[PDB]
Amino acid sequence: QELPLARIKKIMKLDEDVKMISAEAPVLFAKAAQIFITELTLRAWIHTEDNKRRTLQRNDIAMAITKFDQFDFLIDIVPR
Amino acid sequence: VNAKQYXRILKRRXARA
Amino acid sequence: IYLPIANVARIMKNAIPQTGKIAKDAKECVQECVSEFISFITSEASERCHQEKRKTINGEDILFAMSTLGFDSYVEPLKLYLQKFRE
Repeated sequence: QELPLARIKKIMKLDEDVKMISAEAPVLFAKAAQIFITELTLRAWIHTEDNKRRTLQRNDIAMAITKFDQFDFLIDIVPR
Repeated sequence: VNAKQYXRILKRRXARA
Repeated sequence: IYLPIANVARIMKNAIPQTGKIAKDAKECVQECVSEFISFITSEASERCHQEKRKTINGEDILFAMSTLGFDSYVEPLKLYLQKFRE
């Protein structure tokens, strides 16, 4: 129950504007990612249950993304 | 839109191209 | 480019009922979402570090970007988490 920092750092390094990253920055993203995944998953499940299913589907995530302004940034990532 | 995010959303969109 | 599917899946699993199910393409979706989250926040931090002519994105920079971008709810738990690191 704690993520891989190396992979978080590699994701950060994709962005060509990023130069150096302090050691603690991935640690912060490890916790942030856990919070984010929890919230995204809870929100998707709403639509899962509304549809009378016990299986969380991609469609449920796309739907959840349109219902929460904090998820606006994902609209492009998960087309409704 | 989400005022706090919109600039960054569009900058990210541009970047993915 | 993505966090491990197994790790993503475990966190998702803890968020749903113990007998709930998650499709593989739902897990992959979350992988993609997580990477965009990291890159989204990182982009905000990188722009502001460059404008201030600093060469390093630090933990505080990430916290500020999260605040800036409307992830206000993340800041306190992250501060507490980092403090618990560092100690």
